[PDB]
Amino acid sequence: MQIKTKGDLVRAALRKLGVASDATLTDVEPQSMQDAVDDLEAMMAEWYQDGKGIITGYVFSDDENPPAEGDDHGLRSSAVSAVFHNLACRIAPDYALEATAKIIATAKYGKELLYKQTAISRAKRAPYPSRMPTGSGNSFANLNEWHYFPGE
Amino acid sequence: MQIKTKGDLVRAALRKLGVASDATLTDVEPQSMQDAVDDLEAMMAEWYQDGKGIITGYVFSDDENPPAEGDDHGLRSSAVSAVFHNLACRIAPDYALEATAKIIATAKYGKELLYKQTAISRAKRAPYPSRMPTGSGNSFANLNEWHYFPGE
Amino acid sequence: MQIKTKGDLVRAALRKLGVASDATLTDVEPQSMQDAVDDLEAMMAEWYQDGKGIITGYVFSDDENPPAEGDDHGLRSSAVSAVFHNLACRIAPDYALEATAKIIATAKYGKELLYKQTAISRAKRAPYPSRMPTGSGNSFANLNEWHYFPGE
Amino acid sequence: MQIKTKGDLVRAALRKLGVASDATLTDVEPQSMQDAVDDLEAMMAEWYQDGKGIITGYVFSDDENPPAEGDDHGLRSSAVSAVFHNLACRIAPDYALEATAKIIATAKYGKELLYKQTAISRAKRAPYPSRMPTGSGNSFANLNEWHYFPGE
Amino acid sequence: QRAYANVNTSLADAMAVNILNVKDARTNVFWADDAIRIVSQPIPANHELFAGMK
Repeated sequence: MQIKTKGDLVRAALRKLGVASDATLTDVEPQSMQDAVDDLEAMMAEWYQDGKGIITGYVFSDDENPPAEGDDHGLRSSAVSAVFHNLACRIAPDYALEATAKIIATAKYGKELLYKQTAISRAKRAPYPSRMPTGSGNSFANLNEWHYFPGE
Repeated sequence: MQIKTKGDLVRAALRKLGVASDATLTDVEPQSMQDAVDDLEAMMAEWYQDGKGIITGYVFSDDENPPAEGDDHGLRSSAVSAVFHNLACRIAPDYALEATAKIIATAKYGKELLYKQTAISRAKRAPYPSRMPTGSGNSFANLNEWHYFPGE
Repeated sequence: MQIKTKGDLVRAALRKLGVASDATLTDVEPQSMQDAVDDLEAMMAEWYQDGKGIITGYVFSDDENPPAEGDDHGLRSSAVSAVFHNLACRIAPDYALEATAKIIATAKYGKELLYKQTAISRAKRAPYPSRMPTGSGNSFANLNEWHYFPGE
Repeated sequence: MQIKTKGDLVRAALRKLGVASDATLTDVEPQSMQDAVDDLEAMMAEWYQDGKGIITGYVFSDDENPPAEGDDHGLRSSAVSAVFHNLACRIAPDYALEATAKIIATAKYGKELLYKQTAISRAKRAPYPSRMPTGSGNSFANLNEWHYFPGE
Repeated sequence: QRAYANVNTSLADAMAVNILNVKDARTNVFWADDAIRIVSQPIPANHELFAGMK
């Protein structure tokens, strides 16, 4: 992919917003780059609720490594579009702007598609209760003296 | 996280509102900074209803240590976005402003993600009533002559 | 908390409104402060219906002290936001203003949160009527001749 | 098809927008075309969720071979219209544009028509459950002692 | 709680502990008969191991 760093994500988001793109003949102010990177970090930590939220492979920049910009995001190829569309929506208010309808729709669609596979994985069924017999059809169990399901 | 103090939370809120940032040309007085920190403390203490509201880890500033800004907020990495979006919404009326729809929606979603884990933990089933028999199938209950559930 | 006085509540309400703050260069007027303190005393007296309304810990100043401003209000840390948001909404019409939707919504939420715990406390269940028996499985009660419930 | 490369797809999308074509007197500088190709790659990767999304035959460019533009997209004759209509819709926000209603309708129709055949293929019926008898009218299974379906 | 006491005094500051086994010696063991018990169960039949074992 050509979007391999947090700076690539931020530039894509600002181009989508129409703030800093060659089609606009503007360029990214470094302060805006820093602010957008901070917004991306906060948003990503909020999405990935310490493992109980959306899993994307995003690599949070530790404190020690001085420039957070320039590091690989670690996302898969299928998350980049959702990430930078939602980032554009998040950082539109700094400029008293408002992400347009197409950007908002793509943000929603991307977030849903991001969580799809995790939802499929987490749709697991609980085991039998501790008070359910195994039945006599389970001859091996009823011969090894396993008459009830364990549970938990 | 780049946001590690109450002052950083207030600065991010003001940046979201579009009032002041690092790229700006005019800045707010530290009296307004102090007022916004007081607002943040009030919002956090109204959320955390003495331990039975929203649990965040937020650490309150004592009067003995003078500067309220400069204390680390104690929040986790996933709560910063929610906290400063709600703070931006609350402090918007100071400047004859009104937070935009994106900031309002993000504040709602962030507060909700904040309370989700607490709601899961508090969704607990009550024990059996004090008049309900334990049943004859329970081996330890039969051996101990515990014929009814304790209750309470 | 830093808001530890009735005057502090008044200044916070005026800052929310936009009448006397630092974001607006204007300063507080002593007549406005006294009128807002009067409104606060009346509003809290109306809330605390002689012990049978919203319990907050407010300390109703007596006639002895000449300056009502400067006294501690006695509220808990979690009541400050509700109190001063409702105060701003109440004292808005003096200046022919109208509190913004955020202040109105925060006032509603704050009042509801103020009464939440008192409502939980007051949700009490009446004892058994004086015309039920205690049953015969109650052992003691029937052996010491409590054939019926005392009631009341 | 005359549209045989990723850049041909992008040129068709821009012509549909009206931003630039072979007849126009002003053209987009090649950084804009590179940004559009990156957008196309991100969109196609998001569609094709690592093999579980929309199957098109699209060939993702490799970073070693430098220019993505100039690589054949590998799409069939029937997917080009859908892909470049969706690309026009997706890269309209760069140029402060909103894709017109006909372009949006054609994009929806094309995406649905793209998924139609793969949906027909994926609509499959699961085998008989492991607890389903084979039947005594099958003769062969009864004689082979295969009275129950395997399952899974 | 004081009804359960088994020593006269508690452990106070510089109180020397004295080891009671100062050479190697094979033990002689006495007990009240109901002081040691043996608890025993069969291996549970639903175990991860013993899956296909009769």
